[PDB]
Amino acid sequence: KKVEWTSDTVDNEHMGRRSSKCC
Amino acid sequence: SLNLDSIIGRLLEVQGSRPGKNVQLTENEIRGLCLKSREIFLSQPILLELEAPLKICGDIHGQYYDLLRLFEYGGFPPESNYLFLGDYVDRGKQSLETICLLLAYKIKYPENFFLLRGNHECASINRIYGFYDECKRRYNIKLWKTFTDCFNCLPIAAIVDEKIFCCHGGLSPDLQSMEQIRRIMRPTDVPDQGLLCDLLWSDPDKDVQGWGENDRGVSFTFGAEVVAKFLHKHDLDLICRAHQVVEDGYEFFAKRQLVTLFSAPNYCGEFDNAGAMMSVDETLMCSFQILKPA
Ligand SMILES: [Zn+2]
Ligand SMILES: [Zn+2]
Repeated sequence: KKVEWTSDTVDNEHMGRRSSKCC
Repeated sequence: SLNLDSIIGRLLEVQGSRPGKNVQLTENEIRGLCLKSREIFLSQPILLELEAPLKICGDIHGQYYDLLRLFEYGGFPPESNYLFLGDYVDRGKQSLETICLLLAYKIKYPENFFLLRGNHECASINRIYGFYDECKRRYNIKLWKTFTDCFNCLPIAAIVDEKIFCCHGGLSPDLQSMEQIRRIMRPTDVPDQGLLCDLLWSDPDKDVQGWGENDRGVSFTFGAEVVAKFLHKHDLDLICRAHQVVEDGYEFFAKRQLVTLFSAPNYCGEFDNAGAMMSVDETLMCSFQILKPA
């Protein structure tokens, strides 16, 4: 098979979303 | 004999209640959960081979009421198959209720419910970040050590339909073949360096090319081309990981070749992040369900 994504799923790799590690 | 259904029923009684309401099982009930789930973990592979459809969840960190909400959206077992990526304890207010429900569902549905090891399922970490203190206050030290003996037998990674590689942290520079994972003997502690450590601790980083030093002080970071060579070498479509809090609950990396899942909204009473759960149908078509803070 192959992993595909539903039409409503947004790709947020380059949209400047915040991330963090420890608290 | 372990009255599983009574344990599960009392754990679910607080579903819809003043969030923070404790469920105080007996010491022998919790120990029974640990001893039975430990048996199941050792009877199943350390590298799980799962098959869709299922739902994948990231860190919970003791946010029991957020965990109960995930089940409301995705369906309480056995309505849906579940794969959790680790980090069930620490930080949150209710690690005990969280891990007890998950272990009870593991015992109840041992073929449709799966738990991976996170970096907090490790005595040297959860002694410090909250789980030990919760055990001391609500039970005793011996029960925490029983939990450790159970955590030391959790599986480390899963592959869904030979195409999705799942673990808590990420890739290792010492991971050449999946056999190195299958070779690890249980019970084991998490080493301070090496393959098992990296699988639970490493992070992807958009500003690193090969392997960089990790901000956490443990393990490594890895770049987008490490992901590509790994997926190509092992005939995979996607790496599914957790371990990192992400604003949207999910976050893609390296052109949707890797996704980070985090399932605890407003992590640490901070951040204002959301939680996400990834649904995979039998075609390996994938979607996200978002759990907003409450
Ligand atoms: Zn983690
Ligand atoms: Zn975590």
